[PDB]
Amino acid sequence: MKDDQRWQSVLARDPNADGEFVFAVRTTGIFCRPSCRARHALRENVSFYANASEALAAGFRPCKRCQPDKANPRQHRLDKITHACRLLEQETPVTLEALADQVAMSPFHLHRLFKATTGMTPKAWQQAWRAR
DNA sequence: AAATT
DNA sequence: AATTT
DNA sequence: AAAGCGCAAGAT
DNA sequence: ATCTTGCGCTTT
Ligand SMILES: [Zn+2]
Repeated sequence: MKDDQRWQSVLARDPNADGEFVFAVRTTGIFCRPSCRARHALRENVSFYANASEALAAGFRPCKRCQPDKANPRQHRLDKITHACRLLEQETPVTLEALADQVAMSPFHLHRLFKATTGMTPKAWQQAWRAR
């Protein structure tokens, strides 16, 4: 596709576009993912690169808000829950804090993601395991 | 606070 | 220096 | 004592 | 502007 279509993805801050490409702003020398929450730049200052690597190669450093140099969190986050599920499969109660420490996530994110991935809270999951 | 104007 | 997210 | 929950407050 | 954390209160 052309860059104008890519541009519309950016103005739309469309997450579906993340990974597909990365845009760079010559006035800042920073590159971001299409869904970056940062105010947008003027079209004339933007350019696109198929991926971070190429961006770096071109002298642009990653944005500190969208971390466009790291791959899609998707899997990473999924790996987090799975591990938490296993740590909860024991009679002795595990607090969200001890759990968060273990999977290395702010208790807020862990709790939100867990209920999002499993469908219940870490607490319930441990109770369910005990149950059956 | 960090990006962009 | 001021705006914008 | 810890989980949950809505909202103020802090951070990016 | 948008998202995360801290708080006080009720429920587990
Ligand atoms: Zn960014």
